[PDB]
Amino acid sequence: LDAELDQLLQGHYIKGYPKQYTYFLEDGKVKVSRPEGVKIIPPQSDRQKIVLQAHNLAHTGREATLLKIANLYWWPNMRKDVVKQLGRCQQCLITNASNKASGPILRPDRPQKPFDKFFIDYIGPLPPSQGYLYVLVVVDGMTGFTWLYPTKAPSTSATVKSLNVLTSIAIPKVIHSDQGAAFTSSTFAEWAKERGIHLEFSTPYHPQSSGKVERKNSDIKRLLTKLLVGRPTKWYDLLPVVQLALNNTYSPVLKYTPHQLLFGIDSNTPFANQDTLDLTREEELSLLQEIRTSLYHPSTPPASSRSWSPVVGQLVQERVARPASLRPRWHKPSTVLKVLNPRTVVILDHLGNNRTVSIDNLKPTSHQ
Amino acid sequence: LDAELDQLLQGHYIKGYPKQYTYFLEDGKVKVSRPEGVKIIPPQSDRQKIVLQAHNLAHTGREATLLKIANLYWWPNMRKDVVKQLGRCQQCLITNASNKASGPILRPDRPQKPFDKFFIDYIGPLPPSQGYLYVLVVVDGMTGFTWLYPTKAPSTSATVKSLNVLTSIAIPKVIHSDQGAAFTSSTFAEWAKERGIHLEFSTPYHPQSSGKVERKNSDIKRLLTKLLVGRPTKWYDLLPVVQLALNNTYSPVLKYTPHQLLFGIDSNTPFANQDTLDLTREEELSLLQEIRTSLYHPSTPPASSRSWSPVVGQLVQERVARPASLRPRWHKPSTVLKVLNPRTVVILDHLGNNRTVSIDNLKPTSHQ
Amino acid sequence: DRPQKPFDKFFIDYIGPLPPSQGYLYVLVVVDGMTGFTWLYPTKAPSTSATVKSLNVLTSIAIPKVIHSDQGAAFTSSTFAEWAKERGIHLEFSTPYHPQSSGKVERKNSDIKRLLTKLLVGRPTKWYDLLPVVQLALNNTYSPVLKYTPHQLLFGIDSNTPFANQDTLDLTREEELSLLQEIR
Amino acid sequence: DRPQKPFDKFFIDYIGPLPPSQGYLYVLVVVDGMTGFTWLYPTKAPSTSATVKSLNVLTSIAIPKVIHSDQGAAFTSSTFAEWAKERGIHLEFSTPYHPQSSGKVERKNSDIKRLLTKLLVGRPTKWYDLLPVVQLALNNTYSPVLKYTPHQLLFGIDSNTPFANQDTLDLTREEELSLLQEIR
DNA sequence: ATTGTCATGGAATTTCGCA
DNA sequence: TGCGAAATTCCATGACAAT
DNA sequence: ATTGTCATGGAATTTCGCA
DNA sequence: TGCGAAATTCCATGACAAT
Ligand SMILES: [Zn+2]
Ligand SMILES: [Zn+2]
Repeated sequence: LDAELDQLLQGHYIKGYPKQYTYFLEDGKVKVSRPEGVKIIPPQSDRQKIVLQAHNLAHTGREATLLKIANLYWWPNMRKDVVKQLGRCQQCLITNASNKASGPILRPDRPQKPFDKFFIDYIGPLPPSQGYLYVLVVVDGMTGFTWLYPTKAPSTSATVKSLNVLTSIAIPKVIHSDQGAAFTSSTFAEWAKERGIHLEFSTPYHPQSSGKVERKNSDIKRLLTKLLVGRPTKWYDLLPVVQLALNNTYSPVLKYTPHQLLFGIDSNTPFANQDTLDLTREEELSLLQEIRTSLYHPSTPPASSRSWSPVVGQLVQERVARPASLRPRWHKPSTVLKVLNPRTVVILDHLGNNRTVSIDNLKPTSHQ
Repeated sequence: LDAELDQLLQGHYIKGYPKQYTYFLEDGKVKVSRPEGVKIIPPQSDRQKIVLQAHNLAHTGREATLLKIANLYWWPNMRKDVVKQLGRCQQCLITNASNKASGPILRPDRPQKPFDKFFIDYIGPLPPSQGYLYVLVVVDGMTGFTWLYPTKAPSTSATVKSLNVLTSIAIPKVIHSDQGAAFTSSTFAEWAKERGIHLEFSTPYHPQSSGKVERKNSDIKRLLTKLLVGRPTKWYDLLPVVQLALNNTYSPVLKYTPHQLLFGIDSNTPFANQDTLDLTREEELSLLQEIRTSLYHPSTPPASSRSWSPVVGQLVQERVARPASLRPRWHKPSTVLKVLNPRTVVILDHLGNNRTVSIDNLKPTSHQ
Repeated sequence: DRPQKPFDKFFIDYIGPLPPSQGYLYVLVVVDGMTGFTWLYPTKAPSTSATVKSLNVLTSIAIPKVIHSDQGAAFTSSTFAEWAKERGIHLEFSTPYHPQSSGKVERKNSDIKRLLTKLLVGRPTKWYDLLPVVQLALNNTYSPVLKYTPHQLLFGIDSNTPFANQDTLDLTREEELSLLQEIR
Repeated sequence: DRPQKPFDKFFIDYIGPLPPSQGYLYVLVVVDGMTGFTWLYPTKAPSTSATVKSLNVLTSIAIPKVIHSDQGAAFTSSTFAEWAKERGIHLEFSTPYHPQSSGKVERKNSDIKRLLTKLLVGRPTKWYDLLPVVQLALNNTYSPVLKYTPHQLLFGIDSNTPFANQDTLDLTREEELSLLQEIR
């Protein structure tokens, strides 16, 4: 601060201060004549206050803050000081957007068998139809085969009623769902343990993780919309038709329908495939097992040019779920405990609870 | 139909029917033994009905429809027939999504002078503050300089009150706004003509077109959010501070603040730039005119690999604005009258009114 | 002739009336002929309407080429005929007083009646809730004649609920009595 | 010494009381010293509070290094002093009974009083709505001494509202009378 | 304690029918 | 042994969302 | 009758201070 | 006439939205 600036004025070299410039005194202030003009050199002990005053005018980032400061001052390594402050402005940290993209998505393996994994979900609310407002959608992971159940609420009770009917057919190893109230209830958990069914949940607020069923929801709504054109939206009576229509629709990339993948043979529906008429059922099942194992599986896409992948002990911020108007979109920083996979992490949230969390809902905290 | 199939059965060549296959009769049906198996060849006169039955099971697209049909039938150029039908399914046309992206955005020239063009807009509603719920935001196109006015409604009356205060300073050639009720009213139109001000409007539902002010809205909310952290959202008293803070903030790409661009000299605010202290005002204005003309202007980005640009007389569909649940997202097809620019067109909408419309709200109608 | 397949033929019949359970009195029984797979639907009556309502659910999942039944009024109605014809389902009837399905189906239907009777007695009114587990049991019961359970034949995989401890469909001396006492 | 600049010095004063117009009685006059640019704010009183309220608006757009005024009570209050000090604005006062701004400012203030008087008479109560156009006029009035209008000097461009037909600030024989009659 | 998906219709690529 | 056209495959585009 | 924008903080590139 | 470090520039990323 005062010491350094003293030595400077006589002309004795200080590391950081270029020797080729004239440092003089004026108005009780140490100054330097730099190419841009004459700047005041504040004592070291004054600099933080300065950086903070400039930054606080509009809570600006690195360059914008520096451009203010450089109007009056010069000192060695100014941006280092600016950045030190940005890294400590709580308001900036929790309000600013990230400018680093998530790492490239995973393409989880398709379940090996029908009934290995169900993805479930509610669509709605829809326009009321016979008192019904929601549709429970159940998608078998391996086959894509889907079951539809109309409900009056996306409740645990309605889920259990519907799934008892479905599991009359077969019992799945795993049911995957989002963190909706109807699936996170202890009652639903009991209903499952009672049956040997493992509940798996998506990370919170990340429907990509329920992509199988979410994507099927699109098709369901799309077909309903078409069938209801120029008629009142009376969808209740169409659910069975839609279910059957979609279960018997080809996926062009697979060259099979979900019905085919589930049974290895078409039922008495229009345009039924006849290519195994001369095989025995056993030969058919054999061919089916072969077809199931050789389906196209997509691969992880390229990372974008500026993505980030999470590291143990890294500082990261979780997105506020439903931020009020004029409130920060980010939680306070928190630490990466475990990296479950390159898209999924456990964090300790300064409370500190352990949360399992998608990186799509995180940003790396800026400025180390 | 019956004629062609007759000639075929004896063995006389028909264009379209490969000569190297055995065409026979069986069960009163013309058949052929193709590599995949034995297929029925329906008479020409039956084919449309067939394509339609298959397509209608689930209103499937080209391959999915074909895969159904090919289970039972073979005939020449099946996909041509499939596509002919898709192009005529009204329900598909207005329900399906597009898979062609808009052409690359325009980067309209920055207005040459302050007051050439204002962009205006309302933010809100916000949490009530002294009875106020909205902010009228006025952004000078050339400078970025912004004016903020708190209002109780995004009304014409409040706009006029605010803008009368603003235009005390200077009168703009043009005010650009979106198609909000407050700016499209005849009263506002009168208020403008009365003053020599040309009203310009964005295409409907396309806030990209008001990007200047929309983007400024982001900064306003972002700074308000920060200043209100851990306090009640009492924003009314902060508007003046925010206005001043943002008007005196550097844009890193320009190396100027909007205040500087408007006046060519800083007022008595923190960290005021002093580099023209020795110029006369006239020399300063001279330098200002130079700086204004040499600002960075962005250029049109590359088109994505599958974009479409509009052509006169092309069939296109406008996006339904606020589609009801289970209703189509697209209007019926319509024709491109004039191509105003590669991102903006006039269409005749089958009513037929003339609408000026952004291509971001159009898709090219599929299957010609 | 081409080998037999699932959905080639569904065999249907009513069981009941049973003691009321949550409002229901009958069970519509559907058995696929090739796999022996069984679906059960509770109804309030052996009516065409109850049959159509129930089969509408089943036929939302798979459609049989042929449905076979006895000459029950529900199955012989012109309404039920209209329904089948709409779905391209051929109806087929055993001659009156001469019911005839197939060995596998007969035996499957035997097991259903016995299994119900066994589980009913003691709680003759709680059967509505037991229908799912009854079906799982029937469908994961190994066929002595084929090498497989209906589940395996229908889906081409093992089940996550193998029923290894295949119990007695026979009644314990106790149940015999408490069932004899119920009918009093 | 360095050349004079906009925002170097604002000159402020009250005009009034005037006939009530939409509740207001006074006009706070702000004139930038270098450009002659003029801002006008309607107030209900020549109070510190009205001054602070009005100047808070102006200082949301630009902040003067110095404000100059007479020794009006509103401007000499310790509250107003606190306000200036908060914004790093130096206050500067003409000595009592000896008002002194500058030639340009004096003349600008002359024009303001005359222009108001002229437009007031005939509608002495409608002045609230005329303030915007009064300001545009004053600010797009060519300065004989400099080669430019305040608009040009402040913004470095021509205006979209040139006021070419610079009328008389002088009163027509009619207005003289109807103004003499108003004060009766 | 977990993880994107897949219909769609132009385009690009491959295969077919015929020499 | 290679051509033109048909068939198939490729794949960007967009939409399902949330607790 | 019209049309995207620009703060942000790592990275890439250039310039600086010194030989 | 070239080095290491600082300064500057580059630019992907995301968020403002609607009538
Ligand atoms: Zn900050
Ligand atoms: Zn269709």
